[PDB]
Amino acid sequence: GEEERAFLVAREELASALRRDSGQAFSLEQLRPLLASSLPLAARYLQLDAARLVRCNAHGEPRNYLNTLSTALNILEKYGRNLLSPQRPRYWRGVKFNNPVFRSTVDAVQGGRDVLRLYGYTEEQPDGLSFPEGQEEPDEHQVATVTLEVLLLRTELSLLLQNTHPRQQALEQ
Amino acid sequence: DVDLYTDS
Repeated sequence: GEEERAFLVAREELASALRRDSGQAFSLEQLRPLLASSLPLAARYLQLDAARLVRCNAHGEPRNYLNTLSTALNILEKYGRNLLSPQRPRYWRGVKFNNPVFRSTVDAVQGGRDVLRLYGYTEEQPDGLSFPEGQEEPDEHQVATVTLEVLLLRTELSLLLQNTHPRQQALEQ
Repeated sequence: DVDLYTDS
């Protein structure tokens, strides 16, 4: 009960900050409240389907697929911060499947494209995803919430790769 | 910066 409250206050504190300054770096001190929360993993990620993203990409050795996952998350985090930047890049409205970086990093993982739809790339074509032509601009609140969980999850996988997670034997599940 | 969008 009171654990959920502390979790959601820190959540909005970092998301708001990331909405002020899209390029704002966050330290492990600022993120420790979300990583160290007693809440289960399924309850600490509200937009991103973290349970699936980890399990559905455990192929080969952990040293391999955990780096493959961390990379996809790092790129996805950039997709999110780009939509929040005061000067959004041109072509921000659509991501085409044959883009080299997306193909070899994000598309290479199950659930990568689902994260783009969370950002607002909901309209699907045979060549990629794109925003609805009707929507003028990103939902700044939704983008910031998704980016934080991508940033957060990548951080959990980094701690495990360093073998220093608050509850490492937990996510071993 | 790195292009994450265009098919070309």
